[PDB]
Amino acid sequence: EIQFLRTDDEVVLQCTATIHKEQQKLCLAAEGFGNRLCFLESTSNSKNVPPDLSICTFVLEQSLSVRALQEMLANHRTLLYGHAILLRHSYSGMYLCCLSTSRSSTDKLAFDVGLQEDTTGEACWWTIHPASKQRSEGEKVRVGDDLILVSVSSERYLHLSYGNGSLHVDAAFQQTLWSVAPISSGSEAAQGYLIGGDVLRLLHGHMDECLTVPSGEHGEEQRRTVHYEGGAVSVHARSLWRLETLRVAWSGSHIRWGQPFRLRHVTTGKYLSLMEDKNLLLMDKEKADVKSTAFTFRSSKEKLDVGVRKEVDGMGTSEIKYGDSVCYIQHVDTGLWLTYQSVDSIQRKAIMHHEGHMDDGISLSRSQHEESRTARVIRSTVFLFNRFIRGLDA
Amino acid sequence: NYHNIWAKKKKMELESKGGGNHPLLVPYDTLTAKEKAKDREKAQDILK
Amino acid sequence: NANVVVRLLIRRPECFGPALRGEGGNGLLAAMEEAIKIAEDPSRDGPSPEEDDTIHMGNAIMTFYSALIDLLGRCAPEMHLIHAGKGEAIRIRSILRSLIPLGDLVGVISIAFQMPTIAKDGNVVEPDMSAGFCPDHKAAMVLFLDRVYGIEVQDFLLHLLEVGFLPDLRAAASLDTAALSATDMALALNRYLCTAVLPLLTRCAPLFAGTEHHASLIDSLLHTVYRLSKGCSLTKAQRDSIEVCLLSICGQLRPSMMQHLLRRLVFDVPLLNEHAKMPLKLLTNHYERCWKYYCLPGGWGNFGAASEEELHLSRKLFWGIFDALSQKKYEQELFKLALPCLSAVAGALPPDYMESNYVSMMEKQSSMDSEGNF
Repeated sequence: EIQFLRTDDEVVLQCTATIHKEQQKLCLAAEGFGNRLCFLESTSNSKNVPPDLSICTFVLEQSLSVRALQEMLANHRTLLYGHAILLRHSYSGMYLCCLSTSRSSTDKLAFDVGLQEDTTGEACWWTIHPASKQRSEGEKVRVGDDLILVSVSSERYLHLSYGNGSLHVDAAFQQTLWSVAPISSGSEAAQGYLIGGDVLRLLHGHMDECLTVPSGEHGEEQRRTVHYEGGAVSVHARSLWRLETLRVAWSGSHIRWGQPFRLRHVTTGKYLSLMEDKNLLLMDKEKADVKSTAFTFRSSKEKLDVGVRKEVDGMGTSEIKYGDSVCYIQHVDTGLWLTYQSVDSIQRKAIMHHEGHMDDGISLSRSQHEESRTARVIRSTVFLFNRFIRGLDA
Repeated sequence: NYHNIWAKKKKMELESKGGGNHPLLVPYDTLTAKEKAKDREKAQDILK
Repeated sequence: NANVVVRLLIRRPECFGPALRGEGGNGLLAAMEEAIKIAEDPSRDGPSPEEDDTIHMGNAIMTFYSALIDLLGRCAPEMHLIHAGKGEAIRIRSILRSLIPLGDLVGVISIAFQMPTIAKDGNVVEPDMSAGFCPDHKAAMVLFLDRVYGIEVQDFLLHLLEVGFLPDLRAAASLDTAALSATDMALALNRYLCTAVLPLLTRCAPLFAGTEHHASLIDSLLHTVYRLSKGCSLTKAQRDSIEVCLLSICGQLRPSMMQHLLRRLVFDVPLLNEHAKMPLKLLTNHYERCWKYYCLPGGWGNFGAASEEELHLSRKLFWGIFDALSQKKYEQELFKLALPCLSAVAGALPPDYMESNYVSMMEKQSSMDSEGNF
């Protein structure tokens, strides 16, 4: 049965761009701290560059009719065309709105689109309209349907601008077709079970030490190595990894055994990978390919590969459980098993071996949302302040 | 008085042409501060 | 029907013309300047292989944009709804403000016309109305400004008066000569003024209170308005509008400011013609509102006291009015209107007033001049 979009569902807004005669798929993105203005994240070349959906996911808090919304300003519901939706940015907790200010991208009438803290006012609310005549007012909004979004405050469509040199998103009188992709559903999620997009710590077979990078010796080249360390690093931020699936739609679903995924270090922003010389090395987003950066959780060291497995469009089933399930990381393409180098805090190097060791089981602990937000803020602040220092030095 | 000498000479010039009107021919009181700037400042510097 | 029209026009922005489509448009002011340049250029204005056959394209563009601005300003919501806070009306006004910048509206009003001139032969050389820029075009700029943006702040009021309004008043007052008065352009400019500009200045009268800094501008306004009021081609309604605007602004103005206008009133009133009726009312209102200024040695603390020059002026005004009225034939309206004026001047002037021992000699020559006082 066709899935409908209800409230409290985590989704991403997708738009298509025919730049130089190729179809490029873009997602609406916004970084909470720092610049409040929204931008666009490319999700077409996911094979070449991983997409950052953590700043593209939005959640549908409230869906209200126009008159009910007007009365509310004056004084798990299913979405229908013609309602006004409140989109909250999942990472920041702030809401999509029209800033009422223009960056002057050659369109005088256009207004900027960004994030706002408070729900009060008509700027945060957006009304959804049918894409074509196959949908009518009041009809349920399907997951695979295209949506036309109009700001209540300005009556300006959420518009994709081509004329400007770099593709932007803004509120303009020209209309743009936006497609909603279901990332995850809050209610159907199972507590204590691994889902896509989680920030987690890879606790090793001793349950006392986790996979970490070297500390902040001010060397971004020494930060690239990956090793096993224990102690307070289990509660520091440099032990945080985000599990991003290779799928855009239903990327927040339950992770099955054998599912390919990418591991990213939150503080450094770099993806775990397997170089051709059998060593694990953090490496940049721009060159982070699926060939090297794809890993799977597998129940046992036994060599029977999962083979080919159905891509399911939904929550899926809860298989991996936090804190008790024993997982073995295996590279997708090489088939190597992740294991400790075992050479003599402990600082045991992590290597990529054919058979591994007996205690290569790695448990999973889900980091707190506050801790993950703090780590992301740390990364963003480090980037901005390093840019500032380099500019001042120049 | 200085705007008056200017106005008389401009009036003589315009009836010497035989036709036309100049926007500044209006009296000093009708003039604006921007227009009054030149004669006011030159009177200021002579007195100063 | 206004909200629907605004919504349709914003859904199809190409209805606003190339200058306001929003993608590369140069703005309303640049559109007007380009249209004036086109209208001056013979090639683009006409087909170039009488007037119906020769559609002046610059004038067509200017009329199009003026009509668009007029329609939008009329689609602007009512002030009572805005004050009640009707959210949809507030939203419509915000949309119109976003559509039309205020600076462009100020610049279009700042644009001046080309006055008709007397030729060497002596006949009037009148430029074609349909060829160039007409005051009715700015009459829409004024409606949009007073219905959407609204004149609510005193510095902007004065800035507009300085840049765009007062030059038109000066042009109209300079077109007051016998030959130039009958020109169609003078009639059009007087219509534009008395229909759009003067009523706006009557409606925004209270803001004129605190203008101590812009004394020159506020005096030029009064002088130009009075000069225009002393006109022939003005109709009854136009003259009434001028009267209302003048006696509304002078009521709010500070007493010391209108002293210069008093010096021309004292020379025009004793004639006791039909034109003096409005000066009679203006003098009555002024000397009734500011009676304590003259009689009390201290007066109001903020405005102060008289300079003894306006005291001599009021004395001579009173005496001239009294003698001319004594020697004038009985007219009912004139003698019912001049009695309050005489009684108010007599009350305002202190009974123990000391006539100036140092009488002013060698006054401004233009004051004694009667041929237009210029």
